Amino acid sequence: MTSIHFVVHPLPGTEDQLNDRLREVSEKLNKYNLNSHPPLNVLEQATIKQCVVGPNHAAFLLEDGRVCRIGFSVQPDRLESPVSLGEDLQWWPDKDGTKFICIGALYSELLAVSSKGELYQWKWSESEPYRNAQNPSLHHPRATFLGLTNEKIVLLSANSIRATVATENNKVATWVDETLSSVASKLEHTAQTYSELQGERIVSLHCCALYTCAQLENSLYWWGVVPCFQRTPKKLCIPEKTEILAVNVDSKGVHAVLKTGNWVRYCIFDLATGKAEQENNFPTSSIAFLGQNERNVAIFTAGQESPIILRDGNGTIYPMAKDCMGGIRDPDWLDLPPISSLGMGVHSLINLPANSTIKKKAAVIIMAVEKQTLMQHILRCDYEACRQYLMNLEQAVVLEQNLQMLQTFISHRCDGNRNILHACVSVCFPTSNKETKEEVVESKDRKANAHFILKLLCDSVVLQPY
Repeated sequence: MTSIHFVVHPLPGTEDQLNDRLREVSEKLNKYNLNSHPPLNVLEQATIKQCVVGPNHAAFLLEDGRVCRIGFSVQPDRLESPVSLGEDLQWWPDKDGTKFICIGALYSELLAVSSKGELYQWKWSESEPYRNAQNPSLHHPRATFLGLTNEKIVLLSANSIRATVATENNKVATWVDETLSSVASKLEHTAQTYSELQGERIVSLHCCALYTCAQLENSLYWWGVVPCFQRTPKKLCIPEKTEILAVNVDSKGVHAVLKTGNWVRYCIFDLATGKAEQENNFPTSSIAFLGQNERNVAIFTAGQESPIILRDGNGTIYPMAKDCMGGIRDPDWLDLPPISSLGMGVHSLINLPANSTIKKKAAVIIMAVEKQTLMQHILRCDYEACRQYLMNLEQAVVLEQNLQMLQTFISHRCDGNRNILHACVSVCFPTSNKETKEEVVESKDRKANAHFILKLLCDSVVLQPY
């Protein structure tokens, strides 16, 4: 099971401010252990594939094919939880019984792609998605113009202003928000398979207001207005025999994570030279960043002007900050379970009084945080809860039941690739010389309980083989 948490951050801001938002959040999971609000409790047992923010609504795609959306409000308590939701959640008016494969967003409307490859339009102000009474498979009024009424869509990327798709037939197509229709005549293009993209499949798409990049099986290509029209896809100067782990875009250019044999480096690419304008090594081990499943690597970003969230091969938020040379600071750990999926979006704050210290913009971030129940008891120093869990896991071993639950717990990680015993040890750390001079859980009991927990874990027949 997972839990959904909401985070808000003014823009522009800083990486360590953001890390402190995550830190602030990370406290609550181990101090309050509060019950989740009803409106989204239905999603705790659900599996979430993708999460997104439109200008006034969140929306979620489930692995079971269902989609839903919900309007949101920022709490004045941090216009100064920072977020409050309505109790009315809207499930997709699926009168066809057709499941969805991915979703995306534009300023006027939600976007969705069905498993049939059909394109759906649903304006945020509408109670139902668009349907053509004269064409039951046409769920987007401009799909005819794009040729997409006869082309199965298989990938989408869309952020406020621009939307780009790949068809199963490798044809690219691109459209823009309705308010841009007066300039769209020079920005949009129908379903076309560019010769520069022939020879590789589009593996993912990275859209923004000015341009889109396509990530292909062994190369990167991009087109649109430069960060002035790159009219046809342009190849980037990718080094040979290298594997590309993830990619994303902003007004600054392209950001991507490159492997090279056992090495990993973080890279900013410039579309003018087509080469990397900066590379940095990480201060940690590279293998630690690659984790247990490399495919988990990502680079979530808010959009334009954005904060960044790297993710490791286990699902950790990697706690980046620049150093004062412009390299990478050591990882200022955050003590978090892995994030199964994460939504981001940019929100206007013109709703504020004009005197405000918080700026006219913030990011809204939506986190499907995973529930590591026994890891939380260790971190909470709840000695009795840890003991009870071990007693139940002991019964589980004797009864030969929920054995996968035990293996899953043993395989749990939080950030920095710390297993349970690293978590115990970190908890046992001293915090002041006043404590040694003198020599929610109180600090005195915190150390005592942590040491008793460490001893208990070292003693338990549950853990002995591990």
